[PDB]
Amino acid sequence: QLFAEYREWHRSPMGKYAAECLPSLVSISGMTAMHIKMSPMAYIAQAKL
Amino acid sequence: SLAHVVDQAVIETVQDTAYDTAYPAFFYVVEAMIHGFEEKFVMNVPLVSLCINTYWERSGRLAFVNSFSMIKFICRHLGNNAISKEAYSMYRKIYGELIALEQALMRLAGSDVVGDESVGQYVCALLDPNLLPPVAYTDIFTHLLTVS
Amino acid sequence: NHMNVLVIVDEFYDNKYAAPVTDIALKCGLPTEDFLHPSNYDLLRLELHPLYDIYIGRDAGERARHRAVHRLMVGNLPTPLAPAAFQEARGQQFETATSLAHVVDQAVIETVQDTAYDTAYPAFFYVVEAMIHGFEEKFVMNVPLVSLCINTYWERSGRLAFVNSFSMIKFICRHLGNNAISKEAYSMYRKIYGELIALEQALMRLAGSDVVGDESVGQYVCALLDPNLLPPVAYTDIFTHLLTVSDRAPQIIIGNEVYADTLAAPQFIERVGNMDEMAAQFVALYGYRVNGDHDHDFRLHLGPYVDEGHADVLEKIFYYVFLPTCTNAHMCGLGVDFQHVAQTLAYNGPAFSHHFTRDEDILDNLENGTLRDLLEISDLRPTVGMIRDLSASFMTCPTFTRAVRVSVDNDVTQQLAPNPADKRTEQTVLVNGLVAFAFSERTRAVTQCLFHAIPFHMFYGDPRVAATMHQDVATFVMRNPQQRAVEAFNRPEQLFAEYREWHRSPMGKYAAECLPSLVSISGMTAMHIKMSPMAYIAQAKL
Amino acid sequence: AVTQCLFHAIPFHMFYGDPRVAATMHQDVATFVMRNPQQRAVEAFNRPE
Amino acid sequence: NLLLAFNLQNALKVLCHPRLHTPAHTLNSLNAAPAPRDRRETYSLQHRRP
Amino acid sequence: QQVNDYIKAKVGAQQATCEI
Amino acid sequence: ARRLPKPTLQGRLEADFPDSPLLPKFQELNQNNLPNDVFREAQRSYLVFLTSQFCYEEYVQRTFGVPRRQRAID
Amino acid sequence: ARRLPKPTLQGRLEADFPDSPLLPKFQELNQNNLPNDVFREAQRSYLVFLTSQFCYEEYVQRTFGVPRRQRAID
Amino acid sequence: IVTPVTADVAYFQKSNSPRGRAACVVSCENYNQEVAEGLIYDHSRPDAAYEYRSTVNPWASQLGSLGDIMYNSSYRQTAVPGLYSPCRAFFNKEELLRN
Repeated sequence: QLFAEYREWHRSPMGKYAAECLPSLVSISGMTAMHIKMSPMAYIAQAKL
Repeated sequence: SLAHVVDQAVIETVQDTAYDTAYPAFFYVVEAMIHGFEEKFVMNVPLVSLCINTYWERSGRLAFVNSFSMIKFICRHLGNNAISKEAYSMYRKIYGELIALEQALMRLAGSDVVGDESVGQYVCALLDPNLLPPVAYTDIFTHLLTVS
Repeated sequence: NHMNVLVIVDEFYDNKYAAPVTDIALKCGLPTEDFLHPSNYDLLRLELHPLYDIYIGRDAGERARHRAVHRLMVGNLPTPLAPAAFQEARGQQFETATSLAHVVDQAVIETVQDTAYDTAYPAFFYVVEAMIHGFEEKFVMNVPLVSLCINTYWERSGRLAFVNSFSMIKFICRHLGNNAISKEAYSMYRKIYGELIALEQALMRLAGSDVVGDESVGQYVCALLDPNLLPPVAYTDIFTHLLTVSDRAPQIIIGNEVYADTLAAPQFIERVGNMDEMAAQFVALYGYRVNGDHDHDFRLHLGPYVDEGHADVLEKIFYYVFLPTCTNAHMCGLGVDFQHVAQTLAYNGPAFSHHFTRDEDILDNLENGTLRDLLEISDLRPTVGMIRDLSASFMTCPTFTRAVRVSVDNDVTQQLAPNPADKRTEQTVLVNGLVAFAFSERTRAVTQCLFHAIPFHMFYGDPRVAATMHQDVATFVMRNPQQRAVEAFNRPEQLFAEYREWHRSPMGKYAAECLPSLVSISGMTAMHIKMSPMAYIAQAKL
Repeated sequence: AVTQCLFHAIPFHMFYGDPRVAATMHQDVATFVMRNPQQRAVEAFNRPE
Repeated sequence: NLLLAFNLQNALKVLCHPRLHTPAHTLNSLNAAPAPRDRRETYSLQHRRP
Repeated sequence: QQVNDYIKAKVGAQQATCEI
Repeated sequence: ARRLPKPTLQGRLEADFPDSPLLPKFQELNQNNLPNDVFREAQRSYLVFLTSQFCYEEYVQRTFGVPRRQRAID
Repeated sequence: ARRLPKPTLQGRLEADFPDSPLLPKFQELNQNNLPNDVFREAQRSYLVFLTSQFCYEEYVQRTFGVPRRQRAID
Repeated sequence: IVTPVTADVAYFQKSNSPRGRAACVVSCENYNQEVAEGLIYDHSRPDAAYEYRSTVNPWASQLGSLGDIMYNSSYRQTAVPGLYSPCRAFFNKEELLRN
């Protein structure tokens, strides 16, 4: 009644990345760059750049 | 073309704060009393200006970084020599990193629009108005019933 | 149809829902492997000449024709077909070809970057930088004020002040050379002023010692040595001087009423001379200020033209290759209401009452007004004498600010267009307006009465700073968050036309994205070289 | 502007005839290098005969 | 012997389709399976409203 | 329909057929 | 067309300081049925204009008043 | 269904300080509707409410106009 | 021929056209000028060779581009007719549609 993991935004891959990554600029950039969606126009904006 | 305003010392001192067992719970009761309000923060400016100047000149670490509004207000206020020279710069860097990452995500989404809205809600999941921050103090709840 | 720029900004951004972007700012956002993809045919269709920004326009009559406006500098070549690494490498070719000598280091560029990214910049610095109008003797009377200001900003916060305005930079460089200001604080201003001299030396070395007729070729090769380019802020009269030194046709649109001759000077300008030279008309100018219809005043209350040895170039260099790269173009035009800021001073207790001694601090005995909060958020303790001297610059202070649309001809080798309307280039100059770093909400809440945001340039139209200065464009970049790009932000149509502009989006994306360093300054100077055949000749020679 | 009664400018040698130094010292060479800005090079300055 | 690249941009003709993004056919293949999984979890599948 | 005709237009809508 | 919001500027300076000068210049203010707020900011503008005039005319007197030669024997 | 434990909070405040300006306003409760051990905590909550009311009302009058004119004139 | 600095050198390491688009008009159907102008000039469809780009330079390969106004016969009406230009073999639309 507080956190149902399947129906969420941030799941166990996110916590598994954040709990192990060494805190630096590449980890902040990787966490910013793993919040991109999986839309078709999320792939359009990754095919352009 | 991201430009990090944060070096390794700021991250290595935020991790110094978070791995501190002896973190003062008075900095929890002050943020509990203020709870993200601008009118309540200016009442307690000579309180938090003593708080984060005894925590800095005592341990080398910076207080109140566990909540966003409590360092957004330290970014706005408290730059008038209330905090020390090298302690305000850490809060300013932590707040400037979020604007730099916002500019980077906006440049990732581009300048193209679908229908009439942008694609920032469609490309990333941080520029999405549907996702809310996990800690609410003001009303962010009537807003996404109007814009979403 | 009027002078007042606050209603010019306000009637554009009131309920702005459609935010269309220019096609030169659309391509600018693409890489070269994506620009040549056949899905972007609607942007590849009008990229068919390296010098000309062809656009179709709009079907106004029955059938519309295309219009080709020149891309003047090589910086206006797009980011697809001339990327930022290419211009950054042309800068390193330019630095060794002309033998440029960098006097600044990464320390000076760092301490200039830490002011435009500082939201704790004192707004009191804007009111002293506004009460001085680029005048010399106004700076002489405020030497203890600014020697308090820069020292209290350098000891406390570590950054250096007044770096948005070149006038304060050169006045600090010549007047404050004593032990009043600190040693390293003066050293930073000395480096900032010396790098403009060094870049002017390098641009003169690239231009060479070749003359066309009697005049030099330096106006034909670069744009920073061109006297028909104006700096974005004109505090004194550089308009009649532009009418004198131009062989082409300047057509200065001062509030829908152009003028293209020097015999029409007092019909369109009013010289604000010295203080003792205006003492016979203090009350006349104040009655024109308080009692007067300023809304439709097609007259510029400008200063006198001083003629420094460098013609106009160090102003253009500071405002175009130093500040748009040290700050990543994070500035906006700061239009000041001048009778509202001298109502703030000369009031509030000790500025009007002479019962206080002149060397007593104002903050322990200042009533709860907008001046006390102006010094509460900044934490400086001035005496009452410097605030009395700063309020004393009100009789010779101009009434408002206003932007003016200088529309000079193109170069003689860039005038090959069929139509004579796109044979010209436009430049919006902010007369008596400032340029501003990032505001907070604590600063905007107490200086909403004094300043107002003017997005008028490509480097001086950033919505990341105009949204912190204008509340009505903050709702613009909440609704359309893609407008926060400096290349794609909507600017007012009466105030900024992109196609008819010296610096377009192509250079706005190099400004807003490059890392601030020596190679970026050299790359921005080397992308100001025109796409003129004399520039091809003076680049083949080096 | 202070030292106008004491000293003046002599465009004297090749190393000692720099018109970036004389133009801050003489009021006539500054108006000379307004119209001819390419004279600011040390090699190309018109020194007195 | 031309060196043609294969970007992500060429694969957008199939990565942007609503067949690659619908789960309808894989759920039609899994719900019609003759032998499903024996280890069921029911730990946090659905939110319960307090 | 805006999303559908944006996706269908930003991607395109003897050559060896080459699937993924 | 319009203008900015006015500053705060609470109170009236001429009432709380009667022993100050330049109030004989501040007496004659041509009010021809000016409203109860328009004359207030007209008082504001003319008062800061008289104050700036007095501060400039004392600044130029302090500038022209240098350590003199007859003040050296004094 | 439950709340947190109670803080330490030794004794009663009014038994040591009878010179309190909020003490006549505090006495507007009664015992005869509830047990004693929860009436004591209702007294705790009401006295904290009146205490923070007094500390707010001494604050809001100050930081509006604490720099005054006539304190610096005279 | 004026061409941007992002034209890949791998285009220039093999025999191609000096403009961007390859002019495979010989492969198309005979006596059909309307469609076969499109494979030379219409950039909405990719190259004959490199089908991930439309042209290696747009400043010469388009219908009214800079390389086209220099070397096509439609805009060389004031040129001296005796002199010889190599790029007339690549930009002239009259002899491009001859093939």
